Amino acid sequence: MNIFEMLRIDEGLRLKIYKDTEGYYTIGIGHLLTKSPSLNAAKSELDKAIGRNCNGVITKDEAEKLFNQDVDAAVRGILRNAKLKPVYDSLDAVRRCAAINQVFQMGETGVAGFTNSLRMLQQKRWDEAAVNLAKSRWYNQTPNRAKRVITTFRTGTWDAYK
Ligand SMILES: [Cl-]
Ligand SMILES: [Cl-]
Repeated sequence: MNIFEMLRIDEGLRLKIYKDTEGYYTIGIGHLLTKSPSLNAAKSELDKAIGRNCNGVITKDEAEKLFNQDVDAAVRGILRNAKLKPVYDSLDAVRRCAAINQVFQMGETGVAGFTNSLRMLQQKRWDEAAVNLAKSRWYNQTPNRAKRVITTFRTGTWDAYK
């Protein structure tokens, strides 16, 4: 298992514009296009990202290409955050995949206000972090996914991904 396979499992793959669980236009492998409710802004954004007139549809390759850049951006985002970097660098490789997944899903922003859990993960208080993390809108809105990421942080293994 690796980050791509884990996220490809959590986000799925769709080649036609779609609305995510928050109702926002997305495409590919969880690639958020825009928060606006105008399908047209969404398509403009898509064309701009891909580099061609897509008409709301892309290829697998284009999808994978956007996914590559998004994983990259997520990690770089972590590395550049002063509150995140130190935590991330303290974790083992499996758990680092769990950190990337959260940031890919919620942004550097979302994740940066999990201060208490961050502290707990840094101190390697797994079970404690796990209970804390569940006390969140993230877990209540997308519990099956949140459960899988939380178990990954708690155990350091890929068992939730079986
Ligand atoms: Cl792009
Ligand atoms: Cl879910």
